[PDB]
Amino acid sequence: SGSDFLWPAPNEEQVTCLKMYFGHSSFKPVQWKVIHSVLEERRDNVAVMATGYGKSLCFQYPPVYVGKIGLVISPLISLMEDQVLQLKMSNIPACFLGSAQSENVLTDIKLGKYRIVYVTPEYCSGNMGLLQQLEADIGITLIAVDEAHCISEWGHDFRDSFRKLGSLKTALPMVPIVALTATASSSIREDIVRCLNLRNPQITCTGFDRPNLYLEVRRKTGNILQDLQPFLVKTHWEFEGPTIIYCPSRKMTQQVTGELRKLNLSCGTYHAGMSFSTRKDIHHRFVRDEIQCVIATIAFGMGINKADIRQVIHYGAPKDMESYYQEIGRAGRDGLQSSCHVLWAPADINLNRHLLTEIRNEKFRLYKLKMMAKMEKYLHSSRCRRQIILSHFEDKQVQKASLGIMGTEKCCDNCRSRLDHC
Ligand SMILES: *CCS(=O)(=O)Nc1ccc2[nH]c(=O)n(CCC(=O)N[C@H]3CCN(C(=O)Cc4ccc(C)cc4F)C[C@H]3C(=O)N[C@H](CC3CCCCC3)C(=O)NC)c2c1
Ligand SMILES: [Zn+2]
Repeated sequence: SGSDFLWPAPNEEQVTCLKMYFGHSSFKPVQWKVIHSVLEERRDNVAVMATGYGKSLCFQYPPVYVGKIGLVISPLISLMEDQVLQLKMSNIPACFLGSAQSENVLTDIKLGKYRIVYVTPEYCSGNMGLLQQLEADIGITLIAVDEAHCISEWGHDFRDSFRKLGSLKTALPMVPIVALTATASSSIREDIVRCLNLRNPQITCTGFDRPNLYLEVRRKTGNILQDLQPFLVKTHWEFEGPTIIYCPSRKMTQQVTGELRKLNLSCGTYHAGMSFSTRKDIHHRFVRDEIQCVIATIAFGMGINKADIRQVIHYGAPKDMESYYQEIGRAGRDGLQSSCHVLWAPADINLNRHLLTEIRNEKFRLYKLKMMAKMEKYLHSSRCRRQIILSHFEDKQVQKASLGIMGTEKCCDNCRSRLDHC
């Protein structure tokens, strides 16, 4: 909560604002990433949130914190009016601006008395000069475009009223745009970036429970082949399916690869010491199944994009929950059943607090120590693995919306253990 597991850390005024105006004790990680990128980098965002829950804070918090104006563009009239009501209940001045609004409300908006102004895309397109005046006189913290996938002619819910939003960025090039959508289509996402003319946006995709990922944590034996043989099938050996093994160091990547090659397994390594071309080559041979297993040290699994990854193994404790989340999310993109196993020991590199002693920035040292503790608590836990992840990353509505995976044999090792004999 507060500033605990977030870097850069929210400052005390930011936490106070969150408590006082939104009634929350913590930012979720994606919410902080959006908010911070807006406040400090003035950066465009595309935020895909699978359920739609949790997006409001991303565009409401920044203008409230800095005391300026946020514009929210949406076609969902009744929901916008609802949100205006809720804001005013929290002492946040907000209004829904349209043609029928009085010149006194318009003057109040020009005077900066409203933190959050909701408009339809049609009104917005008809009143660009007003928006520019608000930017010149007060400063627009961000423009939020909800239902942003509606700008795409390739999607099923295109609205003509969204086309003209392409001019926001040319009329207001310094104002960040936060485009929000629930649609998990990569091409719709690219279309949003293109049609809104966003500039190097931060792109985030969150809000999933990933029902086809089975989660398990096992202790290491200390013998690499003894540890990995359960993931192999014999008669010669091979992996059960395409596999990524994440290792915390290049030395361990080389050790693991050497051991697996003793069994003539088709492997490739993948780390930052390689040329961009060499890593592309390994990625391509993995995609076409010339290699069955990639052993990698690259953070987040960046660049390992393959539809049918059936197994992810973390060989050693992961670095922290954010890297773990990104790295196992690489699995099972085709929707078929996959498994994500961590093999760990308390002596693992990513749990060695002595490696943090020399950090000079006190706030960063605390962040790294908190992230180690949180990772270790996950690995040692008896609780549902998926519930731990969703509680850390998602707000409570997302967790409650999850249906049909948690508590079943397909969810995780701890859920399985609570169904079997205990
Ligand atoms: C959502 C985009 S999409 O168009 O639907 N396509 C998609 C689907 C699946 C993917 N797997 C991937 O590796 N990638 C590429 C990178 C991502 O977009 N990663 C996303 C989605 C996958 N993911 C998870 O499933 C994590 C996960 C694991 C276990 C459970 C129980 C739930 C769960 F969600 C990871 C996720 C991701 O890494 N998100 C990044 C942003 C967050 C990082 C952590 C801190 C908060 C922000 C991100 O968007 N990075 C670019 C896809 C693509
Ligand atoms: Zn579970």
